[PDB]
Amino acid sequence: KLHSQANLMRLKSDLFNRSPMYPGPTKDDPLTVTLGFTLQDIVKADSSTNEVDLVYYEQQRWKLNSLMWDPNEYGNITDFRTSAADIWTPDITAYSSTRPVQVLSPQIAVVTHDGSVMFIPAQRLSFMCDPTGVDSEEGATCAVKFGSWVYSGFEIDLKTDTDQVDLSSYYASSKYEILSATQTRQVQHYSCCPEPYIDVNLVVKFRERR
Amino acid sequence: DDDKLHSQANLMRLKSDLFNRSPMYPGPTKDDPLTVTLGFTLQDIVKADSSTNEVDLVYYEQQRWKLNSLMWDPNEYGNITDFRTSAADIWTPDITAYSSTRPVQVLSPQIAVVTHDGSVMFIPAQRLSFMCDPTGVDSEEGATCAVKFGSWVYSGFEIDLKTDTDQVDLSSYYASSKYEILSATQTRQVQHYSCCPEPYIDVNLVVKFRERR
Amino acid sequence: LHSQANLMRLKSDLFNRSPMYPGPTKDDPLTVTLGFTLQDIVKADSSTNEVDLVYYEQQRWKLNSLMWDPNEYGNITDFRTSAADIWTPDITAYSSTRPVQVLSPQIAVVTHDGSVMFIPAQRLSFMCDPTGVDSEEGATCAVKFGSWVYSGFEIDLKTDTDQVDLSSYYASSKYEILSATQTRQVQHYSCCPEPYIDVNLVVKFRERR
Amino acid sequence: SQANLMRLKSDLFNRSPMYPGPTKDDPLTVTLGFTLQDIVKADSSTNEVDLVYYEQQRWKLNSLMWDPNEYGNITDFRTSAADIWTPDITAYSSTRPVQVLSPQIAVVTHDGSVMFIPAQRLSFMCDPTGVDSEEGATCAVKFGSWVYSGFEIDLKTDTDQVDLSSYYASSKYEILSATQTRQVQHYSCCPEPYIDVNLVVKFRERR
Amino acid sequence: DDKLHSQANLMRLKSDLFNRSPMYPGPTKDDPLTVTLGFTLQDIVKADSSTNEVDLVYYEQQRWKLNSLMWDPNEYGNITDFRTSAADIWTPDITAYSSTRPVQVLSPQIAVVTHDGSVMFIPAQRLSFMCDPTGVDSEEGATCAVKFGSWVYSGFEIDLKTDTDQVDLSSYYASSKYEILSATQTRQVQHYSCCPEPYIDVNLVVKFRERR
Ligand SMILES: C=CC1=C[C@@H]2[C@@H]3O[C@]4(C[C@H]5CCC[C@@]6(CC[C@@]7(O[C@@H](CC[C@@]7(C)O)C/C(C)=C/CCC7=NC[C@H](C)[C@@H](C)C[C@@]72CC1)O6)O5)C[C@@H](C)[C@@H](O)[C@H]3O4
Ligand SMILES: C=CC1=C[C@@H]2[C@@H]3O[C@]4(C[C@H]5CCC[C@@]6(CC[C@@]7(O[C@@H](CC[C@@]7(C)O)C/C(C)=C/CCC7=NC[C@H](C)[C@@H](C)C[C@@]72CC1)O6)O5)C[C@@H](C)[C@@H](O)[C@H]3O4
Ligand SMILES: C=CC1=C[C@@H]2[C@@H]3O[C@]4(C[C@H]5CCC[C@@]6(CC[C@@]7(O[C@@H](CC[C@@]7(C)O)C/C(C)=C/CCC7=NC[C@H](C)[C@@H](C)C[C@@]72CC1)O6)O5)C[C@@H](C)[C@@H](O)[C@H]3O4
Ligand SMILES: C=CC1=C[C@@H]2[C@@H]3O[C@]4(C[C@H]5CCC[C@@]6(CC[C@@]7(O[C@@H](CC[C@@]7(C)O)C/C(C)=C/CCC7=NC[C@H](C)[C@@H](C)C[C@@]72CC1)O6)O5)C[C@@H](C)[C@@H](O)[C@H]3O4
Ligand SMILES: C=CC1=C[C@@H]2[C@@H]3O[C@]4(C[C@H]5CCC[C@@]6(CC[C@@]7(O[C@@H](CC[C@@]7(C)O)C/C(C)=C/CCC7=NC[C@H](C)[C@@H](C)C[C@@]72CC1)O6)O5)C[C@@H](C)[C@@H](O)[C@H]3O4
Ligand SMILES: [Cl-]
Ligand SMILES: [Cl-]
Ligand SMILES: [Cl-]
Ligand SMILES: [Cl-]
Repeated sequence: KLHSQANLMRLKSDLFNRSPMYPGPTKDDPLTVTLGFTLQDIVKADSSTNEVDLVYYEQQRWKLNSLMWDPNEYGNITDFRTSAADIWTPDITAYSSTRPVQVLSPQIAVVTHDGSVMFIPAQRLSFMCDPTGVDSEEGATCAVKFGSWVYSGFEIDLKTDTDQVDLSSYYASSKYEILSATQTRQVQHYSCCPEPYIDVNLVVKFRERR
Repeated sequence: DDDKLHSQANLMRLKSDLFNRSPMYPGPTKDDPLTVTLGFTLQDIVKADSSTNEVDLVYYEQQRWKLNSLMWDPNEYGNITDFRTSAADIWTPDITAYSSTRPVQVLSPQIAVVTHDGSVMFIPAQRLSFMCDPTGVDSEEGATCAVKFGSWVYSGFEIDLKTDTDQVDLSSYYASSKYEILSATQTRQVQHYSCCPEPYIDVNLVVKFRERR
Repeated sequence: LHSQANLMRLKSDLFNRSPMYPGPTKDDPLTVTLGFTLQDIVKADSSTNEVDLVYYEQQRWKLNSLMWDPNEYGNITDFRTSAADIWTPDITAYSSTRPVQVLSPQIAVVTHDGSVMFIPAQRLSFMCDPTGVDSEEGATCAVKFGSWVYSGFEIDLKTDTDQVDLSSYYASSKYEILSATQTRQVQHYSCCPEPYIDVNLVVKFRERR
Repeated sequence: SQANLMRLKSDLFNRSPMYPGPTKDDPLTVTLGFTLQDIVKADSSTNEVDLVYYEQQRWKLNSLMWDPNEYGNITDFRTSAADIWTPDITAYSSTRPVQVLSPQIAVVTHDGSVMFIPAQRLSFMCDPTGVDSEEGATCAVKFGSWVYSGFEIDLKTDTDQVDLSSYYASSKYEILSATQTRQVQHYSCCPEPYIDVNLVVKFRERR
Repeated sequence: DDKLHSQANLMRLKSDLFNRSPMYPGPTKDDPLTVTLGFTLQDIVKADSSTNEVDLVYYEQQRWKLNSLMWDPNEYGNITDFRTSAADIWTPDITAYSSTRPVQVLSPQIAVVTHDGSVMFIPAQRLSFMCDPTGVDSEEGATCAVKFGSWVYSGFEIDLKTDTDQVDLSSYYASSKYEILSATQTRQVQHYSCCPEPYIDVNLVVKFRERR
């Protein structure tokens, strides 16, 4: 037990203190970031301001060579945990939020020996959404885009594993029931510039539960 | 006066020895799992909002664990058997409500108690908004709501989450609350995910309550 | 320039050259004296049974490690320090419903006898049923204050008086105060022989006419 | 010019010991004035009123003096308010923490004078009864040091007229008058005077 | 091999600019700084006629250039730009002059630095400011204005400019409660009777009404 602890501390020291740390992606060395949503609750829909409040888990995954190790050199440790503040994390942002996002989970990432990092902040988000039709069978439809704030598609290649939002943990007694929820990778161009810009469009269709 | 300076010097030396001169706990591993014992003392149901299905609780969340790296012999430190430390200066478990709707608001100073056997006691008072349908709260049968607590990033092979009792402590519940408590339980649950052989642990806090009359 | 240099030297001597107070122990208990000056009952919410008070919380304690001879420091008898740079007691409301909001600069007064005076102005929401507030008899509410992590053998919590100071109470508040008391209470827990101390603030109030 | 500015700041902040605050032997004059921008809200259910104002604070320190000839003719600079001593001037009857609206930056001039002007939103205790009438409502709030007497911080004003020249013309509330009056008080315990500036605002619903 | 090399060069560059060099201490009269400012208005969220406050969501584009942030890409593996936390560089103290609550930041506080020493910083923000929404429920709509400028620097220290006087409405939320009739951003030069120096602000004027 002392041995496994000593190995973990040595590993973390080797990656965080003895090695220079990831400065972020470049055009020459682009980073793939995979993004997916698990929608937990539509808490509130405000038709006086056209803001809707969601609670979701935002799953982020990327992989770095600088975070790789051989478990045989570190007492068979295959993974560890680190504060999200102590590693580089992608600047993925909602583009149409109306209040700062509120974080609901401890800011801790999972690092595996292949260099892959898994970071899953639970969040409450207020975003721009007209809930007209929410009190009808057809329901309301709203959308919000997520993407890097400062990196193009040539620097952060943003991807999804599926276009289906995970609804398996959606709160069964929410005020709003979900008719559908999709997450679609979109490529966008700006007329100034040849590089592509990537976002993931979260489209949610919902109505008042009855 | 002389003894008093001595006891102070010993406390400072102890804290220095544990926090500055020793490497500090990096968290649990599969080879070295940590038992964390969890219990709730429910103080008040402040608010039940049927327009959003959120309920607000005030409770004390008792957390206890034990580390070898925090052990000392009181005889080597002027018979000091315990001390206090800021929660920011030690490792603490990442226990989280799984269905909160707003960041938890902390109501107490973030200070932990460390004893010479290496056991740590940390008891944040908290206000929590969580997902809850209060339908039936204005009836005799009352409303029932539930919220799970557990580690965000550690399985049952890394943090073994336990309770001392399945009864929520109601002995400090606010007697003039808007809501009276019919029952409150805290149940350790073990769960498996089909991807993975390891067990995942949570503590399910189930509260049954109604408007006071 | 002489008086400034002496103040800086004094603060350097107490804060930088000396090891600082690690907190009280069973062998070296600390007396903390507590008193309230109630300024306003801002709000009483009968839909949630929360009441909001604005008060000044007077805290006083004394440390040997903060003593000095004024003759060795140009006749300086007192100074000011940020509350973050000294130890302060962890006195807490036991039945608050929101984090306390601080209204005053977090500065303490240190006198040459080693006594420290710290008086945060605060807004507090706490658990309170305001039923009867719209009547002659009024509503009664209570909230306890005490250390979060220290027993009576470590922090001996005291009051100078059991009367809450109402001499600054806001004369055009929505609520008038019928009475306000602050009572030291001693409590035992069945696990443990040590006493636990709190100060119970009891306020009786009604809607003004 | 940039090298000289950096050298000056280094000389004042890093190479010199910094101002520990005023003493009885070395009292500090702090001059205070208000520019009232808006009465945002008047809440008669809680008797709280919300103001937006600029709070002008000025003082002078020998330890912040320099000769511009020794620093490439630099006569002034800017510094974060966190990197210098600032006075603990406080509203005595606020009901919520003050919200700061401007960057916390002070202006330091070569004579050692410091100018610090935080824009603030303040909720304070105020009965707005009469606000819906011609006579209007009257409210008051005192400002002063929290921990220094008049023998340590000598609090002054330049004028007793609140500056209303930037008052928001389409506010919900119009200002009938606004004054800022230095008051001296004695407490029976103590011989030292205690100073505050009483901000009295008379206002009514527009128009 | 190249990938390790490009990473090493980025780290060396950042170390050279942030650790081995002193920070820009801010502008002076002898060395004034041009700051270019522009707005992209995303939403009028709320108009409160009981307090005369309006809430906007916008992106505030800020650009300036510093010699101390220049480098030759040939000396750093052809790196032409990088990203940095806004806390690690000097940023201009541009402020709304008639806000009623602290601005709420909606984007990560990261700036873009290019090898010519130019810095681009674009905080997304929610702002409450003083605004009478009377006429918002009519065809002519309501008109409100808010000035932006340096809090502590004159026109001889920060020369505040715009690239256009048209607010960018191309991302305005199509299902907002309020539709925008017009939105302009006008550089103004102000003289104060105390002082010969000019004071510069950018006046954001928005005309809007309830969507029908
Ligand atoms: C819903 C609309 C949005 C609009 C913004 C968008 O961004 C800008 C300028 C941007 C467009 C794309 C090309 C360019 C040119 C250089 C560069 O500068 C930005 C970062 C990346 C970089 C260095 O390549 C600089 C930067 C920090 C951008 C932050 C804002 C955005 N970031 C993500 C992504 C990069 C944009 C596409 C979309 C955008 C957020 C959503 O990108 O500039 C500015 C704002 C005001 C809007 O009008 C648009 O136009
Ligand atoms: C109410 C539903 C909840 C669902 C989440 C749950 O967690 C995930 C993936 C997770 C399931 C269990 C197996 C696995 C595989 C590796 C690992 O990764 C997470 C940390 C622990 C580790 C290393 O063993 C990585 C991590 C940071 C998990 C955060 C989320 C959760 N954490 C606590 C606990 C670990 C889960 C059971 C429950 C869960 C919070 C409540 O766990 O992955 C993701 C989210 C989106 C949900 O769909 C589920 O599925
Ligand atoms: C209105 C009811 C309240 C109940 C709490 C109370 O505290 C606990 C356990 C506590 C009772 C007294 C004996 C003991 C044993 C060791 C010790 O542990 C606490 C700190 C002091 C120490 C080391 O002596 C550990 C600690 C950090 C206590 C924080 C909580 C409280 N602190 C102040 C004071 C110390 C208690 C009396 C009262 C209490 C806040 C008010 O105290 O344990 C836990 C909570 C959940 C409640 O059920 C009770 O019981
Ligand atoms: C509207 C009523 C207010 C009442 C307070 C006032 O302050 C106290 C005690 C105070 C009265 C004046 C004399 C004395 C004696 C020593 C000293 O202690 C304070 C700081 C200055 C010092 C060292 O000279 C210690 C300190 C930190 C005081 C903070 C509170 C105030 N500060 C500013 C100014 C100093 C006071 C006049 C007014 C007061 C804020 C407004 O001042 O003590 C306590 C509180 C509870 C009230 O009842 C009164 O009485
Ligand atoms: C909508 C009205 C506003 C009014 C303010 C304005 O500023 C003051 C004094 C100011 C006017 C211009 C000349 C002068 C003289 C020296 C100097 O002092 C300020 C910083 C710049 C400096 C050193 O040149 C000192 C400082 C920190 C100013 C902060 C306030 C403002 N700053 C930006 C800009 C500098 C002003 C024009 C406008 C102003 C914010 C908007 O500027 O003083 C004070 C306040 C109370 C108002 O009455 C006016 O008058
Ligand atoms: Cl990293
Ligand atoms: Cl630890
Ligand atoms: Cl101390
Ligand atoms: Cl810089």
